[PDB]
Amino acid sequence: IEGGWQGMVDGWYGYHHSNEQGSGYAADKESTQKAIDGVTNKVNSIIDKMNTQFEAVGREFNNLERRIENLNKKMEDGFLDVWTYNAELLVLMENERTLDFHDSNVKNLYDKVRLQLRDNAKELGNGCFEFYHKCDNECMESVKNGTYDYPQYSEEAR
Amino acid sequence: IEGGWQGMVDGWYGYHHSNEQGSGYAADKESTQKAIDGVTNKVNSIIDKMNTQFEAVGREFNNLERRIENLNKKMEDGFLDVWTYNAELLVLMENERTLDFHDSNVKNLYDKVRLQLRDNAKELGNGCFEFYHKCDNECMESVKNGTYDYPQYSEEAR
Amino acid sequence: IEGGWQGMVDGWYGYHHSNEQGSGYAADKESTQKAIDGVTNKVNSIIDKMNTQFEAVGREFNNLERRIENLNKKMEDGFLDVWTYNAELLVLMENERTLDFHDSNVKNLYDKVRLQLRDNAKELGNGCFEFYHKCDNECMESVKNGTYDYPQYSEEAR
Amino acid sequence: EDQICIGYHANNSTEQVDTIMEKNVTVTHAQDILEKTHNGKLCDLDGVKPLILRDCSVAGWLLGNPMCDNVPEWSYIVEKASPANDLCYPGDFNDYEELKHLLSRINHFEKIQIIPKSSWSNHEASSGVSSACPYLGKSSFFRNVVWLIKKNSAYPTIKRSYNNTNQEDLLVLWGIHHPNDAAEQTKLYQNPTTYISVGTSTLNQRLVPKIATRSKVNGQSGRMEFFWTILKPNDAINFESNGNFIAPEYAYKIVKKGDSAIMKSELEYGNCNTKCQTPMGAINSSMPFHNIHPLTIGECPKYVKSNRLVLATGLRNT
Amino acid sequence: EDQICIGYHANNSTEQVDTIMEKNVTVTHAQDILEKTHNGKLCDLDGVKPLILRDCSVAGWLLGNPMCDNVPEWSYIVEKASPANDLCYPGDFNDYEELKHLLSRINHFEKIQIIPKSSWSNHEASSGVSSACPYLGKSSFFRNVVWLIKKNSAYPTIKRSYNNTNQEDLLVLWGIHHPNDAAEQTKLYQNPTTYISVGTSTLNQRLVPKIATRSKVNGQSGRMEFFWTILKPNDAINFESNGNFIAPEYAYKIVKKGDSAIMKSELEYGNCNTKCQTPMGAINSSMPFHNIHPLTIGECPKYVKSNRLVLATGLRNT
Amino acid sequence: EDQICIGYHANNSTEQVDTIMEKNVTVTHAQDILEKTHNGKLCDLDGVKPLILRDCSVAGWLLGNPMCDNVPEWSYIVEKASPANDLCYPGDFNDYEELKHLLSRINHFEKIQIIPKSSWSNHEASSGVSSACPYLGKSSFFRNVVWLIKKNSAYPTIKRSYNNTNQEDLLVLWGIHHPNDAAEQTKLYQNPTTYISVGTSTLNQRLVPKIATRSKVNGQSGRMEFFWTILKPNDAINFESNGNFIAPEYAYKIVKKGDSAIMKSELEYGNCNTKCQTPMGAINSSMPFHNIHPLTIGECPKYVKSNRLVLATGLRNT
Ligand SMILES: *[C@@H]1O[C@H](CO)[C@@H](O[C@@H]2O[C@H](CO)[C@@H](O)[C@H](O)[C@H]2NC(C)=O)[C@H](O)[C@H]1NC(C)=O
Ligand SMILES: *[C@@H]1O[C@H](CO)[C@@H](O[C@@H]2O[C@H](CO)[C@@H](O)[C@H](O)[C@H]2NC(C)=O)[C@H](O)[C@H]1NC(C)=O
Ligand SMILES: *[C@@H]1O[C@H](CO)[C@@H](O[C@@H]2O[C@H](CO)[C@@H](O)[C@H](O)[C@H]2NC(C)=O)[C@H](O)[C@H]1NC(C)=O
Ligand SMILES: *[C@@H]1O[C@H](CO)[C@@H](O)[C@H](O)[C@H]1NC(C)=O
Ligand SMILES: *[C@@H]1O[C@H](CO)[C@@H](O)[C@H](O)[C@H]1NC(C)=O
Ligand SMILES: *[C@@H]1O[C@H](CO)[C@@H](O)[C@H](O)[C@H]1NC(C)=O
Repeated sequence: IEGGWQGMVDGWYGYHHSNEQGSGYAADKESTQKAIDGVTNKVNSIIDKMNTQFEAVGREFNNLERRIENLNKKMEDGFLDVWTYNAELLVLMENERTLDFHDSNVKNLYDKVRLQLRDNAKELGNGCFEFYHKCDNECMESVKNGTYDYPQYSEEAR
Repeated sequence: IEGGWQGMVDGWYGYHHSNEQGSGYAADKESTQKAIDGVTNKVNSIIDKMNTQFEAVGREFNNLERRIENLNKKMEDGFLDVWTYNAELLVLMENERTLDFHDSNVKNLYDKVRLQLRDNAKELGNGCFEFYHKCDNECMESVKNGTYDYPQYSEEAR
Repeated sequence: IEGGWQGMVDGWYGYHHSNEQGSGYAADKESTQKAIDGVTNKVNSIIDKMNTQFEAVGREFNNLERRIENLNKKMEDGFLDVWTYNAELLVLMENERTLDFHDSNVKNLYDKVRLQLRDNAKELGNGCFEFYHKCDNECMESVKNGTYDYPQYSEEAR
Repeated sequence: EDQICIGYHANNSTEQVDTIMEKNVTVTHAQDILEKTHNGKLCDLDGVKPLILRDCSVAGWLLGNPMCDNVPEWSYIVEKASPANDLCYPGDFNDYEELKHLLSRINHFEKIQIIPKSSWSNHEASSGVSSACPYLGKSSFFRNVVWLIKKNSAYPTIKRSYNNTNQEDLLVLWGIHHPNDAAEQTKLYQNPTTYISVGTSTLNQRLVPKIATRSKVNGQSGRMEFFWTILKPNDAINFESNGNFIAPEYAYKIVKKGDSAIMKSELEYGNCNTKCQTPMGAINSSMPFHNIHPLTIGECPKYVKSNRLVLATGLRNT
Repeated sequence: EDQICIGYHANNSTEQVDTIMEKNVTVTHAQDILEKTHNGKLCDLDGVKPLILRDCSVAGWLLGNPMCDNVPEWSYIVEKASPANDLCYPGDFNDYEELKHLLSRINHFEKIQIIPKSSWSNHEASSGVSSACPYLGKSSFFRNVVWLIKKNSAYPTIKRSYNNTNQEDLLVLWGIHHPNDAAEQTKLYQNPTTYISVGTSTLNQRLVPKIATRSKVNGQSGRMEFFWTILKPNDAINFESNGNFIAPEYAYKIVKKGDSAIMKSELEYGNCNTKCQTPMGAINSSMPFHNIHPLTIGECPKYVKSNRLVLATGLRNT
Repeated sequence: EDQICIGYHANNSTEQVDTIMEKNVTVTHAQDILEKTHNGKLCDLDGVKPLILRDCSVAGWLLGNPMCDNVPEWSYIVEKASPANDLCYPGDFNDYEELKHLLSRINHFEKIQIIPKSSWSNHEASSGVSSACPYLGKSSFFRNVVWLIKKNSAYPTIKRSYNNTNQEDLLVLWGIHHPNDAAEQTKLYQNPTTYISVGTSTLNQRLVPKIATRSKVNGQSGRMEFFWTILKPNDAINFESNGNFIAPEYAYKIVKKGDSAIMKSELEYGNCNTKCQTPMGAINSSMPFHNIHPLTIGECPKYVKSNRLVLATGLRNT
C-alpha cells in the first residue's frame, strides 16, 4: 500500500472501485465497527481500571519531626516515580499495539478479497486488483460484503 | 476460517482431510507442543516473578499518633492502587497477546501448507484446499509432517 | 525459512541471489535502518523515562521507634517488589515484542517481493524464488530496490 | 481495465502520538488521558464547604485570637503558608499537629460556654490581658480562655468541674502561664510554687510552670502553653490549680466521622464544587492522571510528572 | 473432490476471559491467578503456633490481670478488637505500642520470679488490692507486680537491686500509683512527697506521682501507670522509692530474633498450618494475588481490589 | 535455474535473552539495563566531599570526645555501624536522631567560641574531668562543653546570655549532670536542689537532675544528658542554673539548604566522584536499575532484586 484516502469518510477501513459505470469509495462497515469497538474498549480499560479512592495529602509535621516528614516525602515521590514510569510506558506500548492492529485489519481485508478473486485478477501490488474481465456494480457489491461468484467469470481471463 | 472443531481432541492446532478412503482429524503435534509450552511458560512467568517476602501488616498506633497511622494507610492503599491497576491491565494485555498468538499459529500452519500445494489445489477460502487431482492417505500424511512431493501430481491439474 | 546467514554482515535483513554471473549477499538498507531505529528508540524509551530524582535512604530510628522503622521497611521493600516485578516483566514482554517485530519485517520483505514476481517465479518455500527464465544482475538489482519490470519477462515461463 | 482497491481512512488531523519504537507519528483521532487543567479556586468537596481561615492559624482560630476574625461543618481546612497571626501571646500548643489532623474534617462543630467568666468569685477574672494581644489597639487576650490572676493579695486553690451533659464529644482547651521571674510569679499569683492538675476518666495531668529568661516576642518574654483533650459524653473534667492557670470558658461540641488534611494555599473560595481539590485549584476526576500538584484532597487522579499522555485511537496519516 | 482443512480445537468449556479490546470472550482452557479462598481459622505460621489472648490485652496478660486467664514461643499475637479486660485498675502503660511490637514475635519466653513477695520486711506487701481487680469476687490485683503500702505508720526508703544472672535478656515491669488526694497519699504511704528512681546501665528514671481529681473508672479514681525496660545479661536494675511504688515480682526471660505484628481477629485456632495468615482466615500462597484482607502476616500474595483475575490459556470457542 | 532468497543476519554471538513464552533464546545483539557494578569506595557526591567520621559518632564528634580525632561543608555523613567511641562519659543525647538528620547535609559549618572557659569567675571551670574520658591516659572531658563545679564551698546562681551576632543560624549544645546520690550532689554543687533553665525566643526549658543508682558504664555510674537548639540570628540564649550545668563553650555556625542521610559503611574515601553512592561503593546512574544495595544516596537507579535484566536488540541465531 501507498497512503490513506481523504475520499473515504464514512469509515476506517474500506474499498475504492473503478469500473465502466464509474468510481466510488465505500467503508467496510463490519470490520470498521469491530475495530472501533476494540480501540474504544481499550481506552475505557486504561481509564476505568484506575481505583481512585478518597485520600488527603499534606505536610503534617513539625521542626522536630523532620525524619518522618522525610519518610512521607520518600513514599510520596516513590509512587510518583512508579506511576509516571508506568503511565509513560503503558501509553507508548499500547500505541505500538493500536497501530499494529490497524495494519493487520487493513491487510486481513485485502487478504479476504485476494482469496475470492484467485487468478482472474491481477495483483498490482499497491492494494488494488485489476480485473482481466469486466465488473459491473453487481460484481463489485458482491466482492465487498463477500458474496462473490467465481463460477461465472471463471474462464474469461484466457 | 469459520469456527473450531469439536472433533479435534488430541491437540490445539491441526488438520481434517477427506479423500476417497475416508475422512479424519489430526493434530499438528509439533506446532501444538511449541504453543502449549509458550503459553504455560507465560503463566509461570506472571506467577513466579512475584517476590513475596515475609511481611506483617497491622494498626500499631494510638489516639495521639493519628498522623502516622494516616501515613501508614496512605502507603498501604497506595500500593493497593498500584497492584490492582497493573494486575488488571497485565491480564487484559497478555490475553490480547495469547489470542493473537493463537491466530498467528493457525494461519502460519495454513500458510506452510499453501506453499507446498501451489496451483494444483484450490483455495476454497474457508481454511481448506480442494485437490484437482486425487490424494490417497500417503499423499495426505506427507502434507501434514511436510514431506510433500510436488514432482509427482505436478501436471494432472491441466 | 530455515535459518540465518553468516554471510550477510552489512545489515539485519536482506537478499541472496544466484544467477549465471554468480552469487552475492545484500542488505535491504531501507528496512534495516527503519528497524534499527525502532529497536534503538525502544531501548532508549525504557531507559530515559525513568525519573530518578535525588533521594537519601537510611535507618534513622532508635530502640523505642521500632514501629516507624518497620513502617519505613514496609514501604522500602514495598517498592522493591513493585519495581522488581515490573522490570522483570517489562523485559520479558518487550522481548517477545522485538522478536515478533523481526519475524514480521523478514516476512514483509519476502511478501513485497512475491507480489512483483507473480507466476513467472517458483516459490521454493524456503525463502527463495527460482526463476523459470533467466535473470542478469540488472534484473536482480531491480527486484531489491523494487523497480521490477514484469512487462519484459512476462511470457517466457510458458 | 476494471479495478477494486483496499485502503484506509485519512483526514486533516495534525495530532501526534508516540510509540515504543517511533516518535511524533501523525494520527487520525486521539485521546489525552492527562488532566492538566484547573480552575484556580478553592471549592466545596462533594457538597461540603471548606473552612477557610483567612489569616489565622488553626490554634489562633480555636483560642479566639483577638487579631483574628460559626461554621457547623467542613470537609477540609485552608490556612495560608504563614498565617499573619497565630499565638498573639507568645507560647506553644501541645500536640498541635495531632489536633490539626483531628480537626481536618468535622461533621458537626458548635462552640459552647462551659465555665462563665462571671463565675470566678475569689480570683481576678478580667485583668488577664496583654498588648501582645491587641483588640482595636487595646490590650486583650484569646477570647475563649480566661487568664486568672490574684484578688486581694490572695490566690485560693481553684477546684472546678464540668460534666459533659451533651450528646456529643467535647473539645476542651486550657493553658498555663510561664512567667519570667519569681517576682512576677508572686506579683501575679502570690504563691511561689504552683501547679495545675487536670483529670478526666482518661487524662491524668499535672502541669508546673517553667520560669526562664527568654527573648521578647511581641514585646513579651513570658509564655503561654496550651493543652487540649476530648471529653466524652457523661464524663467530667476536674481542674485544680493554685496559679498560672489559663482557664477554659468556651469549649466545642464535636462530631468526627472521616478524616482529611490541612491545605496550605493562597487562593480563595469560588462558590464551586469538585471531587478533587488542589492547592492551585479544583480539577476534574474523570482522567486517570494529572500533573497539577501532588498535595491533593479528594478522589483524585494519580499525580504524575508528565507533560503529555496521549493515546492513539485513529490511524496514521498522509 | 479430495480436501484437506486447517483448523483449531474447540470444546464444551463455558469459561470467559477479558481483553484490552473485547470483553466476555469464551475460551477453551483458562487460569485464575487470584486467590479468593480462605479457611476461616487462625493457624500456625510455618510450624510456630500463635499466642492467642482469649479476651486479654497484651498489657493485662503481661501484668497478670486477675480477671484474665505458659507458652515458650510464638510467631504472632491475636487480640480481639476490644478485649474484655485490659487494665483492671484504671491507668496507663508507657511505650505500650512499642512493647506490643517488640512482643509480636518471640523466640523464647519464660516467666521468672525476681523479687519474692515475702522479701518485703519493712513494707506491707499483701494489702495492695482493689475491687476493680476482682478474683472470684474478692479484691485482688495484677499477679505479677506488688502494690506496697506502709507498715506501722512508716514507709522507709526502699533500695532493691536485681542482677541479670541468666543468659537471656530480661523484660522487667514496674509501676506507680497516682492517688487522688494528699490525704490518700499520707494514708497509704505516710510520706507527703515521694519519688521512684529506677536505673540500669541505660535507664535513668525518676517518677513522681500525680495527684488529680479524676472520674471513677471501675469505681476507682486513682491510677496505676506502668513502665518497662529490657535488662541485658550481667546488668543490674536498681529500684529506689519512698512511696507509690508498684514493685516487680515476676519478670520475663526474652529471646527476640525476627519481628511480626499483633493481629486483631475474632476467629479461633484450627490446629492448622499456613504460610500467610489473615484476620479472616489462612490462605494459600501459590497465586500472585489475593483479595481477602489487607492486614496479612506471612509470605503473602499481593493484596488487590479485584473480583476476578483470569488469564486465557486455551483459545476462542464456537 | 536463477534464484533470489530473502533472509536475515546471524553471527557468532552466544548471548541469551528471555521471553514471556520461551527461555534462554540466543540473540545477535543485546542490552543489559541492570547496573551490578560498584567501585568499592566512598566518593564525592556531585563535587561535594562527604564528612567521614573515622570512628566517632556524630554526638562524640560534635561534643568533642577526647578519644576521637574542620570541614566547611558536606553532602552526606559516614559513620561505621558501631563507632568505637560515642559518649565517653555515659549518658544520653536528646533528640539525637533529629539532629543527625539535620546535620546530614550541611552547606556551611564553622565552630566558634561563644562562652570562654576563662570567663567563669565564681565557679570552678577546670575540674570537670573524668577517667571515662581519657586524653593520653589523663582524665579529660568533651572539649566543647564545660563541666562546672563549685568554688570555695559555694555555687552561686549562673546567669549567662549569648546574642547571635553572626549572619548565620547557630547550633548550641549544653548538658546536665545526673549524679548518683545526694552526697555527690552537695559534694560537687553544694546546693541540694538544682535546676537549669534555658530560653531563646522559641525555647522554654527547665531541666532538673535525676538522682539514681545505676550500673557503671566506663567506670562511671553518674550520667550526662545533652540538649541542643538552633539559635536564629539576632536571637539570644539565656542560661540560668544553680548546679549540674554542663555549659557550652563552643557552638556552630550553620547553613542548611538540602537534606540527606547518615550512611553506615565500613569503606574508605577514594578521591572519587559519583551521582549515586552506596554503603558498598559508588555506582553509575545511566541504567534504569541496579542490584547493589537498597540504602543509596543520590540520583540513583531503582533498586531491584534481580540478577540479570537483559533486553534483546538483535535477532535469533543459528
Ligand atoms: C456526670 O453526670 C451524669 C449525669 O447525671 C452522671 O451519669 C449518671 O450517673 C448516675 C450514678 O452516679 C446514674 O444513676 C445515671 O444512670 C447516670 N446518667 C446517665 C445519663 O448516664 C455521670 O456519672 C457523671 N459523671 C461523672 C464523671 O461524674
Ligand atoms: C552483676 O553480677 C555479675 C556476675 O558476678 C558481674 O559480673 C562480674 O563482674 C566482676 C567484676 O566486678 C568480674 O570479676 C566478672 O568477670 C564478671 N562476671 C561476668 C560473668 O561477667 C556484674 O558486674 C554485675 N553487674 C552489675 C551491674 O553490678
Ligand atoms: C541581640 O542584639 C541585637 C543587636 O543589637 C539586637 O537587635 C537590635 O535591637 C535594637 C532594639 O533593641 C534595634 O535598635 C536594632 O534595630 C536591632 N539590630 C538589628 C541588627 O536587628 C537584638 O534585639 C538582641 N536580641 C535579643 C534577643 O536581646
Ligand atoms: C517532536 O515534536 C516536538 C513538538 O512539536 C518537537 O519539539 C521535537 O523536536 C520532536 N522530537 C523528535 C524526536 O522528533
Ligand atoms: C459479561 O458477563 C458478566 C457475567 O456473566 C455480565 O454480568 C455482564 O453483563 C457482561 N458484561 C459485558 C460488558 O458484556
Ligand atoms: C538457562 O541457562 C542458564 C544459564 O546458562 C542455566 O543455568 C539454566 O539451566 C537454563 N534454564 C532453562 C530453563 O533452560
